[PDB]
Amino acid sequence: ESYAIYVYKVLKQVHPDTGISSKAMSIMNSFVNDVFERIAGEASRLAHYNKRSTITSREIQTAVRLLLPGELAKHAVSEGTKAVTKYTS
Amino acid sequence: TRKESYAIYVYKVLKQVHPDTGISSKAMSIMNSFVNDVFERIAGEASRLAHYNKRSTITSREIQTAVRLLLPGELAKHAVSEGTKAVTKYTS
Amino acid sequence: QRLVREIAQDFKTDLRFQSSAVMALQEASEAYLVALFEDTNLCAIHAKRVTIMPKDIQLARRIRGE
Amino acid sequence: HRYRPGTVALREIRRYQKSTELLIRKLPFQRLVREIAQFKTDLRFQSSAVMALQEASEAYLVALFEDTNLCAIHAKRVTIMPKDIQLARRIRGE
Amino acid sequence: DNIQGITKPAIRRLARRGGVKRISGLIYEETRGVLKVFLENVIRDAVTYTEHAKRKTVTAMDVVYALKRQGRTLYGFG
Amino acid sequence: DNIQGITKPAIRRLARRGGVKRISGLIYEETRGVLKVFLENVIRDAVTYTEHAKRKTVTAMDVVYALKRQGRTLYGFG
Amino acid sequence: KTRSSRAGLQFPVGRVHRLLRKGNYAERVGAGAPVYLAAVLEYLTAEILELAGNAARDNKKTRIIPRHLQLAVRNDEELNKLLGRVTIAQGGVLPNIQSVLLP
Amino acid sequence: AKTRSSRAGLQFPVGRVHRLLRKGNYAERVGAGAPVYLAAVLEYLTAEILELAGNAARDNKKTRIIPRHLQLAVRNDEELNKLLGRVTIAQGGVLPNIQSVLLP
DNA sequence: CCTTGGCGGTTAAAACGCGGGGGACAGCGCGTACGTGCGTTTAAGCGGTGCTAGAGCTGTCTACGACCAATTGAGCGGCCTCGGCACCGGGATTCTGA
DNA sequence: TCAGAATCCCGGTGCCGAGGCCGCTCAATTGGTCGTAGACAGCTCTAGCACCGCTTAAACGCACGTACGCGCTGTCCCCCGCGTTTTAACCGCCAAGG
Repeated sequence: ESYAIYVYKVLKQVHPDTGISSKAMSIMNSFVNDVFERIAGEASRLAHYNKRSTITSREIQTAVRLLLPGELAKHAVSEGTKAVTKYTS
Repeated sequence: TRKESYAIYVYKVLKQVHPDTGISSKAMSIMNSFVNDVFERIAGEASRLAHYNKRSTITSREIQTAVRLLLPGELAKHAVSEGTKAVTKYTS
Repeated sequence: QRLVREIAQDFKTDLRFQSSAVMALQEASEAYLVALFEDTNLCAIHAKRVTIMPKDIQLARRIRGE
Repeated sequence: HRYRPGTVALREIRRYQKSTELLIRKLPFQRLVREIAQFKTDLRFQSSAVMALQEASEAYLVALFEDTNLCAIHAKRVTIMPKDIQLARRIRGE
Repeated sequence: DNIQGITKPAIRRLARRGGVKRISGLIYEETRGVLKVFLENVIRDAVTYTEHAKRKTVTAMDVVYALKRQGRTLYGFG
Repeated sequence: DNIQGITKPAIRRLARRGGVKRISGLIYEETRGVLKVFLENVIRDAVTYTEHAKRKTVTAMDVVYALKRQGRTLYGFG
Repeated sequence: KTRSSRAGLQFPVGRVHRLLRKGNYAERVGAGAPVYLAAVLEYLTAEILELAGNAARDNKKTRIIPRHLQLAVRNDEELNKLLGRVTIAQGGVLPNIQSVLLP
Repeated sequence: AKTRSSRAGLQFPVGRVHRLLRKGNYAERVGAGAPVYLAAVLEYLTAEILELAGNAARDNKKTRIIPRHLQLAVRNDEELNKLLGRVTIAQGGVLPNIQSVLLP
């Protein structure tokens, strides 16, 4: 299993009448996996310096702020905050 | 509160290869950092290897593979030889 | 392909390869050489030369850290 | 009496490659850090933090000047120039 | 000698892609050695991974892991 | 304006340790900017770690981790 | 109902939850981490695909190709910084000629 | 009763390494030989570097080992330089090196 | 605990001027290395046909590690102890420059 | 040659940091129970490797010219070495309270 159908679902929302090749789909799969690994590893590092058992949204946010550039990280944090707010409200 | 270190062990190692030689505190700190860094590197590589083959257990085989990947040249050969000698002596 | 097989014979006799396993090697090698030349051209231009020289290649590798 | 231009330069090169002390003055370096750390207002620092920052900075600058000298020599020049630093930081990947 | 299979016009082609106008006569012999070293390192690491995995076939994922170890991530062959 | 506190003799001494014989009169404004960028990056990372740790005081281990993040790996401070 | 529907996202929260619990990162995970990470991944994916689609429309095409991904990534200030050490297969390079070589 | 270190013939502690592996989120299980092997490797590296440090001290006519001596010992050996090519040592200085074109 | 802050004295240090040698720079004539061009040769890819090494997917079961109680001695620390080494001094030897 | 500025050498002073000895937490060892991980036994089949005829994509030897890499010259832009002046890096004693 992979993220292909979800990538399609994302693509059809920002460009309705377009397609994408399988090689590009594989590249996007690798990109998603790589970013997932980076963020998860950074959060796992952060959770060890403070000797805590649990990785929390705060930990993920700290990893994001450390890993992404300036203008990108602000929007990433905003989107994550909005989602985690809508998850409970 | 008490904290772990490697100083006594490093000193014991030093007293075997140079019977008359002192080591400063700054040097001992550098050695502690070196040991910790190599430990982290080898352990991380081993944990990475353990996941590609879907194994729950990190064994001496994985550790050896990590050391072989991580050390260059004849240093890796000597490291493998020493580790194998010690593991062989441990079982008997 | 022949070159890769020959240089792999030095590490383990009687191996076998995957086509994608060779394709990835080719991609990486071409990218590496293109980057090396991209830096070497800057070296040569800094030397106020058009022609590109092995001393430029060596300087590029030295500064890059290879 | 005068030593010829470059002679004392080599003397300084030798003596400063022999020594191991720090070259930058601590109070100015400290004021610089505590100025550019204003990110989060009203901070506090351990001394060892600044002591480590100075070490890392001087190591980085020495490692940069080594490649600057290499570029200057490759250009068949003695004098280093800012274009050499720019080339070094371009090839280095910055 | 399969290192001679990497042809002079092939290296010229790579330089053209890199943006080089005029090529000296020793660049080819330098590039052959550079490529040989790079490939030797990567192949060594890949074969190490394979021998650890007890395989006889060398997978593409082994090449990808070796390139990641060198620090050159490759997208597409996952 | 404390970046002017990194004096011309200081930069000259650093170049002497680097092995430079003759120094142009324009190296210093470039060196100051490079040092400023490097310090800004490292201090930004350190302050981030501190703010995550819920501390007023910036520790040395924070600086060490910030350098490890960028690939410097300073020894001697724990 | 799916957690993604509650959060209003498109990437699956549950698979991310499983991968966090499976990849040996820590002893515990808080409920918000996978939702946050999925939102981040969805945003990055959408950004990449938006720029790829623009690059694809710029060449009169209807299918995104690795060359288009390469152009989209390398023609952006921050994505290049994020993916500086990544080689894209069948991607190529950016067309540029130094000004001291043109007649 | 005898320690595992004594049973293995090493100087580094097996047990502390065992605990650090089992309390470091590396895997679910840790094999009984892994820490012995790793301690042997670490002891070998420690001895390898200290031999050169002591040689540098004897060369510089000193009884104590200092970070300058460690710097020389590391940078004068090729394999150690390759292994630690991204490590900065505090109070370690640099190597004497003057280019042949700068001096008459 | 130890960081930020304060007053005060010492003197190492940075900044300012100047002489003039070092080398950075524009310009020129010259030699031949590398190019544009072009015939002849090598062998790179196609596709077709075929075999099978070795990757892959079902089942055992016991060797191996996690976990638990009880025992006790190894490692971190506190406190004197003392000598390796810097610091300072008088003097002979090296080396540079005109 | 030979002044004269740097540097190495032998020697005394005395201190502060590398170390031994003594206390005592805690954590390392051993005996023992239990679940299951994964080494092993077994059956299935598909990309890789091999051989062959074929089209033709491509490398390479050779001809020959001008672009450009290079040594050399004149000269003036600027940087080093030294001296003079101003000052804040550094060390010390002391305090509030984060």
